[PDB]
Amino acid sequence: YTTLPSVLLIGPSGAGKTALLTLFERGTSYKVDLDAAGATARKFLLIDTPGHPKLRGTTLQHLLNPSPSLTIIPTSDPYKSKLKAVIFLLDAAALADSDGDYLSQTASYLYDVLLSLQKRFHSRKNSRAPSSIPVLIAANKQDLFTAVPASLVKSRLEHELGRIRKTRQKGLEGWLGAVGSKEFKFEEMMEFDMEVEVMGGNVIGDGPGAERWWRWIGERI
Ligand SMILES: Nc1nc2c(ncn2[C@@H]2O[C@H](COP(=O)(O)OP(=O)(O)O)[C@@H](O)[C@H]2O)c(=O)[nH]1
Ligand SMILES: [Mg+2]
Repeated sequence: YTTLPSVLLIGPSGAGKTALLTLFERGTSYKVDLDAAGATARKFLLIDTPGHPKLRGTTLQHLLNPSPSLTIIPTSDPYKSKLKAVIFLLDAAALADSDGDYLSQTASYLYDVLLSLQKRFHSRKNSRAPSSIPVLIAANKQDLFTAVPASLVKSRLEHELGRIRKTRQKGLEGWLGAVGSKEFKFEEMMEFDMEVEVMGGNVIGDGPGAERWWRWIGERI
């Protein structure tokens, strides 16, 4: 038996991953309840991950795979769920700190995500191209006055991820984005049939909300 396609919700500790699920829901294998909001209207599953670094590997593995399917346990009888998209959630308020530490740890996680998918696109011992799996970079907590707006978030990540691929090539496959690219932009990931877009929103409090996110996603699965 099979289930609705699922969207991998990944991001660092404290982004609001666990928070967003409940909203989604309230409207290693994975143990999701196939209930109401995803079922009744959203026709896909939102799959939560752990935030800690020690645990990122399992999340990353799914991303290497040319045709990723997730094994889910509803609330015995195991299912498979076609991985069709990814939501990269981060705390946009914590990003604002002058020290620049949040951006660094966060851009590192984000790097491996896009590069994993990048390897997955190239990797073809099966001769056909692998299916497009878009990543949505969701800048959460837009209700806080101190939260960084989505357009800055977009720009800040590119500069760090570009900084990352630069510092590593100076290690004289691990190169994110195009090989001839002079400065990094998410738009150049289109060359590997992966769509990456930064979008702001919030789960609790007063602001943009989360439906724009889901609308992006549902428009893409
Ligand atoms: N201000 C604000 N706080 C949020 C929002 N979403 C989540 N949080 C809080 O930020 C923290 C993030 O925690 P959590 O959901 O456990 O994130 P996780 O570590 O990634 O699983 C929690 O205390 C949430 O209550 C939001 O939209 N706005
Ligand atoms: Mg959590």
